[PDB]
This record gives sequence, structure tokens and C-alpha cells, in this order.
Amino acid sequence: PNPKAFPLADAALTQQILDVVQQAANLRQLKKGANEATKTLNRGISEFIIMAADCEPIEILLHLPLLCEDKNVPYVFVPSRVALGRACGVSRPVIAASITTNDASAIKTQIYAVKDKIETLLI
Amino acid sequence: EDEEDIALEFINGEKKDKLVNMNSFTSMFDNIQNVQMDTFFDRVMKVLT
Amino acid sequence: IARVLAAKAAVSLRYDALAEDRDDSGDIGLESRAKVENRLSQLEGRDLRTT
Amino acid sequence: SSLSDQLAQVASNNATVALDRKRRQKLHSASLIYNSKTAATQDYDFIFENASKALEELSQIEPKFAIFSRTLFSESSISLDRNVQTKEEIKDLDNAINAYLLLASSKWYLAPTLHATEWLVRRFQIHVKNTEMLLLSTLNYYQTPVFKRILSIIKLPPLFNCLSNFVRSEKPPTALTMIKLFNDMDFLKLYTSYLDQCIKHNATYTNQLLFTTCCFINVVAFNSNNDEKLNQLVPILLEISAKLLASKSKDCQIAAHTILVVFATALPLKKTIILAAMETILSNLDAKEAKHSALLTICKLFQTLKGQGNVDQLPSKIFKLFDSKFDTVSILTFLDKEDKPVCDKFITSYTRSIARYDRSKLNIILSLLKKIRLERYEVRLIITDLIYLSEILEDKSQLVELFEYFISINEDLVLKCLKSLGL
Amino acid sequence: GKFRTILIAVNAYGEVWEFDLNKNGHVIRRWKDQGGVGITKIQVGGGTTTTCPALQISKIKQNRWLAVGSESGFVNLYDRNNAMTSSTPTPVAALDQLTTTISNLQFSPDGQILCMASRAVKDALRLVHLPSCSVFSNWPTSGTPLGKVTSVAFSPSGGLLAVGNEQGKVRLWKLNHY
Amino acid sequence: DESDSNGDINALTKILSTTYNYKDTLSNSKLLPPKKLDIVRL
Amino acid sequence: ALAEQIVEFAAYREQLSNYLSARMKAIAPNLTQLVGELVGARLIAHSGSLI
Amino acid sequence: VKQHLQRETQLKQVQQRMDAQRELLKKGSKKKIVDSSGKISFKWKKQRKR
Repeated sequence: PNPKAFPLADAALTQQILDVVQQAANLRQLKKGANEATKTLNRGISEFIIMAADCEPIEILLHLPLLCEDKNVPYVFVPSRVALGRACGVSRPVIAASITTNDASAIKTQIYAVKDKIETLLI
Repeated sequence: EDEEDIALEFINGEKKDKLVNMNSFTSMFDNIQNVQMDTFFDRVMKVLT
Repeated sequence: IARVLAAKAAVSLRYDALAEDRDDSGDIGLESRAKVENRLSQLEGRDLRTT
Repeated sequence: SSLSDQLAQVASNNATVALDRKRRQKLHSASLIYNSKTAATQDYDFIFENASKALEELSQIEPKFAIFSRTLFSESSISLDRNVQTKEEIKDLDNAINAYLLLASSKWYLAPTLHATEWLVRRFQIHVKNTEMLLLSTLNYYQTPVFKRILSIIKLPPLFNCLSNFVRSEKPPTALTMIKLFNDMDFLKLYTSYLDQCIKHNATYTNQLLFTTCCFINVVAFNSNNDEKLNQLVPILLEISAKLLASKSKDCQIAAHTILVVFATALPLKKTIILAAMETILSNLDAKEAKHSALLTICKLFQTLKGQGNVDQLPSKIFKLFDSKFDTVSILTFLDKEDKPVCDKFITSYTRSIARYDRSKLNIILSLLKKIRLERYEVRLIITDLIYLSEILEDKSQLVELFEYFISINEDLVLKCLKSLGL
Repeated sequence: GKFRTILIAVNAYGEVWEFDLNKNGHVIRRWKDQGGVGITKIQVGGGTTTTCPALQISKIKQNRWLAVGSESGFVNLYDRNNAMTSSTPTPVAALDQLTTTISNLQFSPDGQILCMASRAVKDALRLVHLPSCSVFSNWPTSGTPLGKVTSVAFSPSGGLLAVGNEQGKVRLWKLNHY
Repeated sequence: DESDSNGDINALTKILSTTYNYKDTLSNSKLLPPKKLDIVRL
Repeated sequence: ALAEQIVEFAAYREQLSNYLSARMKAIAPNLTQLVGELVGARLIAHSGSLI
Repeated sequence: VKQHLQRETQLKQVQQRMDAQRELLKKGSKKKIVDSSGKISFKWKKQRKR
């Protein structure tokens, strides 16, 4: 695990995050991939960013925390990109994904719970 | 021991492998140009393993 | 090919402008170039019109 | 059948006879180098001057061609015609054209071949009369502007329809076109005959032998499903594999090796057929490169066969042959290789053959078992062979030594096979 | 006269625990399934199990394969020798053919076919040849009357396969090699 | 022109001439071959 | 004298481009190795900062 | 500045509605669920896109 990928969730928080990811993709609220995630930071709608830790080289996703610091978005590394792709719903390894916003979804409460625990972990 | 144990010894013992699907050798055509014969043969053996 | 090239160029750039301890050998360029090359051979092998 | 269709086949018969001044400019303006108008303005005497010069250049490069200066490139060959000659005479002219195309298939990146074969194109109409030998000769250059030219002139026979689509185009034919040419079958019969003739007159080279290899590989890959297609494509590739082995060029032998390997890992062949594969391979093996390749191949074939009779002895003759061709130190450094191909089945077949046919190199046996990590049933078979050997022979020191090696590894299997036979 | 039984339990995040039962249930080990975000169904095979059981103590054989099946649809497949040795191992093969949540995993009693099936949409049985980890391509076909497969069994001796769906009808095949 | 009259060279071609169905089936193969299943509905 | 001055601009341009290729090889050798250093430098020129 | 802000929020909503429709067009096995309030919504089947 690189010391590159600093704020790293553990087992418990990782499960909760990938649970919200699964729900969000079933409702189609999820943006998959790092280019797509940078786009939605730029448009300024995204709820928060979930990144992998073991995409090697790490830097190709390391371009995201500078945007998240600039724009104040919460962001979390989780340990395995195989798992992130499976929890996300595609057939591929996905190294970053991004929960986008629709204020009257049926998962607004669960998103907020996770986003609040992330922001504690950063802060 | 037993005959059925012997046949399970067969079945357990033999190890996994790669099959020849219909798509393995197609980049051989674009690597074929002037490379020498044995080098081609060893790239083939790599595809098989 | 301009899509595949732009994506692999973004990988190459991000490895370059952010990896603070770079070995200067350009190996990520060489790897991804081999990937784009192989794509080009696959596309140009495909024949749109009947045999 | 219709009057139209019978007339069509008449015109195909008399396809090269200039009956008119218009038709004669059509025929005469098809040419390999020039464009249409220039080619149709010039005449046989000029084209022959250019051709004789080029054949002198090719005779400098390769000295077989003086015979063609004696017999197809003379002033008499200015004079001769192709349509005014009885069938025996035409057959001989096609023998000479076929032998020329062989003995300069290998130089087709050369302007002298372009010029000389252009005289053959125009005076003798090879692009109409014997096109199949034209295309099978110059086939593997399938990107060089020369093959694009040859397609542009030729009229495609009934077995080359894939290119019939690609003819007269700025893009070249592509690899998947070549694979689909070969994936039809009667073409594989045709090409095999061309390679037999090529081998027997000894004009092969790495470029085209690579190409034929890559196409026979790819045919087996696409047919890897339809087991009836595979089973019906066995005799043709295995005929080529035998003849291409029986040659004496190390390039031929490496090509035959790679064909055998791909074909046996795509289809499960019978034990007797893998045995005869080994027999031919070894019995004409000489060179260093082929020795290394052949070793890898035989290991891979024996790994493929699986069933009963899985791990038996080689027969006496094949074993002795293998020993002549391969030293035990050679197989030992092969087992000392870093990469270590999976070769357990051949190793234990070899070991059982040693302990049943030589009964001396048991120190070598312990060396081999130290080197490689066999499997449980191979252990069982080897240990039982040694048990029988002990009960037929004096309890020798090396036989003991093997036994305490197994005692070091798996006392319990020694006990189990002992319960099978003994105490 | 001696065996030893081990109990393997899969967390729905993927963390396998292996207790042993002979001495009181004490954790031999734990290792993580690589990948594996939501796991349903673990099963071992290749030896003696609750699906092909023993008939005298001499016949108990240790299982060679382990399979773990997720509710995305993937199924990771490990070798027991190497997974036990390394204690955070790599799946030998990762199969994704089905697209809904794996709800049955059975090995064949001699351990050469893995049938992975899904409760969730129609005609979702695939039979996998092991060790080469390659799906058999010609049965089940388009017309195989399967329906939403809810349970599967493999016969101990005759080589029979018996599948049962939601309409309530079991259908029965014979793998003719046996 | 033609009559019938260490290890040889002709052997692969000769046994190909002899045998007619070259997939080994008859051998009680003990191992279930890959990618083509053999299954009968009861 | 004008014609020799023309020759000197040609030589100067070749020198500048060789300088630039080596310099891009120093700064972003991955992207250089992928897309070619002229177009790489033009990318950097347009968007400004490498970052 | 305030009027700019309301223009932006309204365009945001129009793009929300349009984006939901585009993805109804795409694929999948949808389900049309109906809320209490009158608002409808769609919920896709649990399946992996291949």
C-alpha cells in the first residue's frame, strides 16, 4: 500500500462505502473511471470521490486530490480496484468512481452518513 | 488402498493448462517479417504456455 | 485512434507531471505506446467489406 | 445449358489469342511496370532487350539462371508463340515456367526480377495461363507493392476468391484475408502440393517458410472448435509435417516442429501417432537449433497425451534413438534450464525406459529425480518399476540409493506400494 | 482412524475464517478473498464433502478446489494447496460468465466440473471444466429447458445432474463419460 | 513403375495411412476433455 | 550576403529544434515517447502549465 | 449576481431531467416505481452490464 494514497479507509468503512456504491449504481448515480470523475468534479455536481489504492502507477489517479482540495469534495482511497469495479457494477477494474448528486434520490441519507464519516477521516 | 484411490491420484495430479482458442495467433502475422525461425518458434511456445 | 491516443496520453502526462521520483526512462510511454500500436493493428486488420 | 453460357466458356478457352487489333492492345497493355499507354506502344524486341539485361544481373546474384538464358530467353523465344503449339509443347513450356517461378520466388524485392519476369508476363502470358503457380510463388509478399501489382494484372482462379474481392485496390490484402484463404480446404491441398514441389527442388527460405507456418497455425486455431474439421485436416498438415521434417534445412525442421506442437495441443492425438512423430523428428535431427527445438517439442507432445497408457516406456528402438541423439548430460542441462518447461510426463516415461532397458544409469536416475518435481502417480509407477527391478536383480548399491531417496521423500508411499507387493 | 474437520466461513465483505472443530472451535487462519465485494456462496470440492460424502473413515480425502461466488456474478477459484500455504493468495481463475448473483456452486464428486448457477434469471447454469477453468461451450444451449434454476445436485456414482427450478420441475441429465 | 518391394523417416506418413480416425477415444481417458460436453437427457 | 544569412536561419532553426527535442526528453519523457515531441510541446504550449 | 444564480439553478434542473431521460433510453431492465407524492422514478434490475 503506497504512502502516496494517504487517507485510507479500513475494513469497516470500506464495506460501508462499497455498500453505498452498489446502491448508487443500481439507481444510476455513479460515474465510473478517472477521466469521467475529473469531469464531474469540474462540473461541480459530484457528491464525493472514491479512489483505488493499488492502481499502479498511482499518479494517474493522484491528479484528483488537488481538485478535491480546491473544490472541497470528500475523497477516500479504498484498497482494491478489482473490488471497486465489482461493487460498481461493470466488468472491469475501476480505479476511481464518483457519487453524483440528485437531492431526491432514495439514498440521500446513506450518502450523507458515509460522506460525514469520510470528512471526519480527512479532518 | 484401492483402484478408486488410484484414479483419484491421476485426476488430482494433472495440472492446469491453456487451450488453443481462435484468436491467439493473429499478431504472429505482424511479427513475422524478418525475425529468424527459432525466435518465431519460441514466441509460439510462449503462446502455448 | 485519437480517442485511444488521448487517453493513453493522459496516463503518460499524469505519470510525468506528478510522479516526483521519476526514472527518466520513459517506460510508461513505451508501454502505452505498445498498447496503442496494437490497437492500430487490430483496427486496420478489420475489413469492412466482404470476402 | 444456354447459348450464352457455352459461348462464355468458349471465350475463356480462347482468352489469350489476339483476334483483333483492339483485343491485342488490351492484352498487350497489361504489364507489370509501365502504365497502359506506354506499354502498349512498345514491342517484343524492346522488352526482350530489357529482360536480357536484367537476367544477366540476376545471374550475377544467383548463378542458376544461365540455364534460362539458354532455353526461355533466347532470340528464338522472341519468335515463339504460345497458342500455335501442340499440347505436348505447351506442357513443357509450363514446366519451364514453373521452375523459373520457383527459382526466383525468393528475390521478389529486386528490380531485376521485376524486369525479367515482366518479359515472361508479356511474351508468355503467365498472368493468364499459369496464374496459380504465379500466385503461390509470390504469395507471401502480401504488402509489397509488387503483389499489389500482380493482383492488378491477374485474373483470379477459382480458389483465390478472397483476393477476388481485394483486386484493383490501393489498400493491400490483410492478414485475415490470408487466413480465410487458407481456412478453406481445397486450397490447403493445393498449397501442400506446391510445398512438396518446393522442397524437392530445394528452394526454401525463412521468409516464406515463416509465412506458411503462420498460416497453418492460424488455420488450426480457427478450426479449434469444429472437431470434424480438425479431424479432417489432420492428414494434410501431418503429411506436410513429415515431408518438411524429412528435408535437411534447419529452417524446415523448425517449421515442422512448430506445426506439430500447435496441432497436438489443439487435438488429442493417439499414442501411436505421437510415437511416430518422435520417430521421424529424431531420425532426421542434426542441427543445433533443431536439437533445442526438438527437445521442447517432444516434451510438449508427451505432456499432451492423457488417458491410459499415459506414462509408459518408450519402445526399445525409440529409446536407443533418443540416446544416440541426446546425451544424458544434455537432458540434464535441459532440466537445469532456468525456464523449465513442463516435461514431467516425458521425464518419467524416459526414466521407466532407462530402468527397463539399460539398468545401469541409476545414479543418473537419482540425478533426474533430484532435478525435477514429479507427481504422485509418476512416483508410484517409478517406485514399482524399481521394486520389480530389485526382485529381478542383485540388490545393488545404487538401487538402494534410489530407495533411500524415496525414504527421504514419502516413506508412506513406499509402504503403500510395498503393501501392493511385499513387506 | 484419524481425520480432522475444518469449518470455513465467508463474510460478505470477503474475509474467510477457518476454524477447526476437533479441538474446540479455534481459528486456524483467516485470509481475504481478493476482490469480492459482496459474497454469497463458498464451496470446496474435489474430495469429500456434504455433497458427496464418505462411507468409511479410510475414504476421507481432502478437497482440492475452493470456489467463492459473489453477488455481482463473479466466481473466484483457488487451489487449496497454495491458498493454505500462502494465506493471502491469488485466485487461480476468475469466471464471470453469469451476470446475476451466484446462488449455487457444486463441484462434481470427482471434482472436474464446477456448476455455477443463478437463482435470479432464466437459464443460468454453466458447467466449468477444472483444472483448465474453461466453460463448456455446447451444453447448456439456447434451448435447454432450465428456467430459473433454484437447486442443483450431482449424483455420487452414475454421473447424473439434476436441476430444479421455480415451476417446480426437476430435470435430469447424464454426463455420459462416467 | 512402382512396386512395394537406425529408426526410419517414413513413419508418420505410414501410420497416417493406416489409421482413419485420429482422435484418441478408445483409451478410457479418465479425464473429462475440455470445451465440448457429452450429456444426455433422461 | 543575403543568401548566406538565409542559410544561417535554416541552421539556426535546426539547432533550436534539436535543443527542444532534447529538452522535452528531459521534462516529459513519457509523453515525448508517446506522441512525438513536437506535438507534445505544442500541447504544453497551448494549455500553459504542464500541471 | 442574484439573477445569474437563478439562471444557473434552473439550467441545472433542466439538465437533471434530460439526463434521467437519456439514461432511460440506454439499456437495462428498468422498473417504474411510483412515489407517494406523484413523482415517478425508475430502479434498475440488479445485474452487471457485461
